[PDB]
Amino acid sequence: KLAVLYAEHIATLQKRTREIIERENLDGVVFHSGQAKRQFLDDMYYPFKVNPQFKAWLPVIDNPHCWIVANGTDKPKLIFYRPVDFWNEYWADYFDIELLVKPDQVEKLLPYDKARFAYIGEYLEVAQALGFELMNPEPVMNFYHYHRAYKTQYELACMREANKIAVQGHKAARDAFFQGKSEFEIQQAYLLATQHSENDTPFGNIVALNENCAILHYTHFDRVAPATHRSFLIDAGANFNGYAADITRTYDFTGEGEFAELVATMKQHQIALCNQLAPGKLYGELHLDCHQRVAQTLSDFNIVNLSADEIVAKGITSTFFPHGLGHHIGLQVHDVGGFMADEQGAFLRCTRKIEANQVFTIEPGLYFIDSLLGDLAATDNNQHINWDKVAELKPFGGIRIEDNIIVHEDSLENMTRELELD
Amino acid sequence: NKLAVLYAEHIATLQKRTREIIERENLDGVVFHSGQAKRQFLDDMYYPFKVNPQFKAWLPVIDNPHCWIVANGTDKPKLIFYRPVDFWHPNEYWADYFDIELLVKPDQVEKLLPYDKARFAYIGEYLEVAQALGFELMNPEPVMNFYHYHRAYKTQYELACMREANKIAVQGHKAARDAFFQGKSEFEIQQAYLLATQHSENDTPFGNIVALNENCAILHYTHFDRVAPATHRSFLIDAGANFNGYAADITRTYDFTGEGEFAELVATMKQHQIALCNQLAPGKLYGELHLDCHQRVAQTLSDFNIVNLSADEIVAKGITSTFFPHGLGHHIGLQVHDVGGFMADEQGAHQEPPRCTRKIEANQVFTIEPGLYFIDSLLGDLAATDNNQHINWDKVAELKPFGGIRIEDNIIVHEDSLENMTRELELD
Ligand SMILES: CC(C)NP(=O)(O)NC(C)C
Ligand SMILES: CC(C)NP(=O)(O)NC(C)C
Ligand SMILES: [Ba+2]
Ligand SMILES: [Ba+2]
Ligand SMILES: [Ba+2]
Ligand SMILES: [Mn+2]
Ligand SMILES: [Mn+2]
Ligand SMILES: [Mn+2]
Ligand SMILES: [Mn+2]
Ligand SMILES: [Mn+2]
Ligand SMILES: [Mn+2]
Ligand SMILES: [Mn+2]
Repeated sequence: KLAVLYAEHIATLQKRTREIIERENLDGVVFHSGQAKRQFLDDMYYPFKVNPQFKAWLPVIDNPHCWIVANGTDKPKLIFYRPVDFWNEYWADYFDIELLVKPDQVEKLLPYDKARFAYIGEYLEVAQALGFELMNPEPVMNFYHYHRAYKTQYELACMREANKIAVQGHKAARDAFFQGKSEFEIQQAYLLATQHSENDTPFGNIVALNENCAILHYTHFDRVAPATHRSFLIDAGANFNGYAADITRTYDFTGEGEFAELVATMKQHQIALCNQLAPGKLYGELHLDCHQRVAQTLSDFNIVNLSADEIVAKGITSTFFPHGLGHHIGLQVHDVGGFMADEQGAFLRCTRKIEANQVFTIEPGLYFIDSLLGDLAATDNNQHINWDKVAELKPFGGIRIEDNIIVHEDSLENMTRELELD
Repeated sequence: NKLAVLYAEHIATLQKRTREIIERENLDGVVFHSGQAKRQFLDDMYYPFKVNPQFKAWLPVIDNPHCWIVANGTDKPKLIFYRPVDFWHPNEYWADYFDIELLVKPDQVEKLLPYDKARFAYIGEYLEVAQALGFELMNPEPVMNFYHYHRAYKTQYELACMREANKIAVQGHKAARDAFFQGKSEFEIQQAYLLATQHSENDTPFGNIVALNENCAILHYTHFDRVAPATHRSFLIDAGANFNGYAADITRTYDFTGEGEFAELVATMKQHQIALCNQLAPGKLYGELHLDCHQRVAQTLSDFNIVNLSADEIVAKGITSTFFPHGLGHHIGLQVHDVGGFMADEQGAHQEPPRCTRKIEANQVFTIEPGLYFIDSLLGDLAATDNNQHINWDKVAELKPFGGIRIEDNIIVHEDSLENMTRELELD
């Protein structure tokens, strides 16, 4: 039951609010869910995306014009938008709820003296019209983002659920790929098994076949299946109550050959890497180990004619693994706080020290990218590359294997692999 | 006939329109900004991109931010085409109608624009960006009004594009209707539709309305139930399709068993709808058809004995608006609810109502969407007035579980004939 954990979640957020509003001499904090954005010269709207700082309090992620007023001592106030034009859950009990019928009528529900209420939201003009003066003050943002990195038990439960949903999608997509479906059909299967509409996914799914696996930010879906099937890379997640999953699997169509061997080797490394998560360990250290294991893979597979250490030393591994090893995840897919050393807020996304109750992705990759390979060929590192072998693996695109892992004090919970996603 | 051939005449037409408006407004030229990607608050995700309708009026490029068209109508239009270069990430028929220049980063655009921007109209959303570039004429009304007025007269290219949008949507509607009769859920029916049209959700020109039972009475229903209802009674689906920036906008209503009072109601509305389609004609005000719809809705109410009055009495007492609360339809094209539908002249003067009021002409494209609904709120208001006595509330109660009815086609008006794109593609 989520309701039991949720009670503790509110209590934690109230505690956090109490601390920062005392420290920064405020009366309260006002969290603005957001608004509907209208398309230029049109009467159509973009899909609504809630303020992360709003939904941090409660699973209301599809409602604009909502407001939260909290001071950490009284019950948080919730202004809940609810129009009446002809066109009650467990969390409700924890707020004093006021219903709003028209957004411009919010002004009589907010504090008369807004001088010392920090407005937390996107809409600065609306805030100033209402009478707010302090908007998104850095000390306050920094403080919340720092503590967003420690997930309450409520949040962990939500994140286990989002993972479980995503893992059903990933399996359906995997099966669809082995049946030789198009990227577009694979995506439909993924949406169907997760019961997600496209604007429900926490990010735009990456569903790639063959050469497209090397396109790191690939977003399209081919409606036409490839003449031959070689490789498949799916990076997709899911939402539960505002919390995200973010999972990548890569597959060889045949299960035999050098690329299939490459994939399984990357998988052992990625599991090894996961298991190095531990309290009191700088995340950056794992990112260094990943370049080393990637160096060793390139050497072992005779993609590069050097020892693993020499590949690292000559700066060759960045050509094949050009992004960070991972990141915090939670309410945002690339979650906040991943750079902060303290509450004050003093390439690689996470450098912060690992601790209990933090949640991570571990996503080593190995790609054969056109422009990066062209750069290397121009350097003195030309002599060392096995160009014949790059040509061989090129048609398969690349590889990424990505899990979501919760760190505990004396254990790790790899959510994705504990769900038996191979 | 083929799109490539028709497009040549489309460009020539846009050039001619540009020449007249810049000459009249004393401009040097017009600049269409496709738009930009919008970042989510405190995040590094983006909203889905939506192109400036005035930009895609020129060419079928709808997924590309940071593009600019510089037109004056005499020289070939200059296209500034965004094409970034990084490891993370133009040869079709329309390309050689533009003087094209590639832009590898958005902040490098100042170079490619006119050095003196004083008499160039900026047509776009990003006012402050455009000001910083030096533009000072932001979306000038005389120019907006003028382009939006002529948007009502589709070129042959645009007509062909809209026939393809309609073709694709009709596929979706057939898959959806089949899915309905198999007792599927709203969410599974929407999936069938997206499959048949090969559209991602953000490709549809609007958010699909896929409603079962009482949900059919929620005009702006947007959710997709994951759970099939225990009893299937009714289905209403309002859904379109994009082709090259042009929209289709189709609605069908179905009864599950195809027998009974609600099923006969659908059949009756269908016949009214078809009769209203054939009322489109050059010279007629679209208002004249809107009033006929109300007459016909009043006639349905009278015949089915939902209201105990003659059709004419029902209209006089203003009762039909309880059951048909919206407009008969609207222009359609680049925008779903297309521009120019209220304008009486190029100066943007308002044709007064008795949405769309403008005098109908050849080459314009309309929706026709009569509907009849049983809406709690509106029936509640009806129960408060001195028209209480005239309503059969028992029959209303029996029909309420079916939600409502809408039937919507996209029709082209020709000088001598009408072209119902939707019924031509065999969607009954
Ligand atoms: C959310 C996902 C699609 N992006 P990522 O954080 O897994 N970055 C990858 C491209 C390395
Ligand atoms: C475009 C669609 C979603 N709505 P509509 O203009 O076809 N009809 C109205 C009455 C809902
Ligand atoms: Ba070997
Ligand atoms: Ba070997
Ligand atoms: Ba060593
Ligand atoms: Mn105080
Ligand atoms: Mn005070
Ligand atoms: Mn990912
Ligand atoms: Mn990730
Ligand atoms: Mn001609
Ligand atoms: Mn419609
Ligand atoms: Mn319509």
